[PDB]
Amino acid sequence: APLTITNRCHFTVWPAVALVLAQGGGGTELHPGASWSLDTPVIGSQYIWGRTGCSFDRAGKGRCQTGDCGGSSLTCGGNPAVPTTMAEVSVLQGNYTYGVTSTLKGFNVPMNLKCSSGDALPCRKAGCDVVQPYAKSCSAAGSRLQIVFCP
Ligand code: NA
Repeated sequence: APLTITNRCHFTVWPAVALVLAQGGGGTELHPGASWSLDTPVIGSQYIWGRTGCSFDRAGKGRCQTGDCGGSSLTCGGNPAVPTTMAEVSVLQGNYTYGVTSTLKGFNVPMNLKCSSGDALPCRKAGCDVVQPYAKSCSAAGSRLQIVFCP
């Protein structure tokens, strides 16, 4: 509420959110079963992807096994390492559109993008998007976006 990223894999994933035109981004560590509640901007679009096999020290430098974006400092920008599953979310004041690919940058983690007002958009193996825009629209006053890993 309003954006939620959930990890349904049996392994830890490291979600990363970066806006399309910005040098860097943010994220968290998600243990199996854990979710990340996020607040959404009035405007703009964001890339959302998961990273696996991240090992960091107390500072901490380190790299992720898949979907690594400049290590700890999530600067790329918007270009994590192949392979990685790429989810895109655009926002208008209130309205959401959500799209995903597993062809452009490969496939690492299966995804499911869904809205409480919209229809489900699955991406469970590589090649889920036949052609872009592989996206659905969501349009409510109090709607709720969900990204699931390993749905
Ligand atoms: Na990080």
